[PDB]
Amino acid sequence: RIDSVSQLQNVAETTKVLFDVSKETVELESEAFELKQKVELAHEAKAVLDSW
Amino acid sequence: NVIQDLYLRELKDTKLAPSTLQDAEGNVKPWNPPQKPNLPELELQGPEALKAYTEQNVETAH
Repeated sequence: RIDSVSQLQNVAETTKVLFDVSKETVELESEAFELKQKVELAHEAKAVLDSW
Repeated sequence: NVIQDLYLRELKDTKLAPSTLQDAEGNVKPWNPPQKPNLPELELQGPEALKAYTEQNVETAH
């Protein structure tokens, strides 16, 4: 029974860490969207400029 | 001699051939702007999801 209990003890603290970490990561991707629109604008501009 | 004759004739009688910037525009891709700045939708906003999740998965860790 002690063996069963021990696995769960270590989990209880560390899982709270991942829970936070995952949501923290999701925030970073929001900011990545801002980059994506920047990437697009440049590409379009370069293409027209190439045509010119 | 002939060099001079050609040089003179060529340069003088037409330097450049006609060109128009307006005509160029049709044949090249025009700049067009990206549509929407966009804002990401508020993902899993509020405890509506949480209350649902706690109930939905009350699943223990074995």
